[PDB]
Amino acid sequence: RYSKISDNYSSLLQVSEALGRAGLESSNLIVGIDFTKSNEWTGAKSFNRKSLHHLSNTPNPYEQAITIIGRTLAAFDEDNLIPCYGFGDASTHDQDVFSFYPEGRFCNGFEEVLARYREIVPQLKLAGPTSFAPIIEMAMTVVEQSSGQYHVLVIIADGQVTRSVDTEHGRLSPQEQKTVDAIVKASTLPLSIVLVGVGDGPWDMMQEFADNIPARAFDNFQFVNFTEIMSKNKDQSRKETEFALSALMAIPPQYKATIELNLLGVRNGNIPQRIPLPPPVQ
Ligand SMILES: [Mg+2]
Ligand code: NA
Repeated sequence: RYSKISDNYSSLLQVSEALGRAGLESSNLIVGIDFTKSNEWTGAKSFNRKSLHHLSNTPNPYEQAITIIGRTLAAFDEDNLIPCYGFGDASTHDQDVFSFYPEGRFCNGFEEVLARYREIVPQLKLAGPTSFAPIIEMAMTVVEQSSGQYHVLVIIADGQVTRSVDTEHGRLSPQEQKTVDAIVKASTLPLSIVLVGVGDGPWDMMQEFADNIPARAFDNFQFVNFTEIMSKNKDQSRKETEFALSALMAIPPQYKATIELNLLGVRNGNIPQRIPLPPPVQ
């Protein structure tokens, strides 16, 4: 389906204009970046045996995904600010996020997200394990503090939520429990969540995990496999629009749902205030 749609989109500008015609209006963007140690080896097949966070003259998958998403959504972001957080490094493990800048100051445009990402990366100690509860909870706080303005949270990660050793017997890990609880609680706010998978994964159990999230007032969550889309045999500019559309085409209907449910522009009043850690850098 997304392939069939993207065949007719030759540029990200075309995608942006389509999002607008589909009803997307003022829209804010939050970015969360996975700094787990697994990034060192999840590029075995997908990134020529280099770390997914490897910095060079060519953009790694994080930089690629940020660029495509940022360029597609830039026109809708009236103040051009992008709250950006890391998680999964040694300073946060699966418990916290850190802000890209001290005092939680937001990036000014996706270009600054990219620049600051490159500044931060070599200074980090990569760790784990993997939970998306802290980053989703951070996004909830930002939405609440904005007085209910519509946000899209884009999480870019190289693995599924950490599973229980006893997953085969139907048991959930604390990471899974908290992450699912956060996705559900997030649906009480005007917030859309996009989990972008980069690297080798594996990702086969992710879309099953997504399918089994408890029923919510609106479908506020999607998984998109960047690796799989980019590994396809077609034009790069077409793979890029297919990724953009796969990630974002569901955003305008979700936005419309936040209006229908009257979530837009109001405070929920029951959102714990998560505090981001400072960036663990010089
Ligand atoms: Mg990982
Ligand atoms: Na904004």
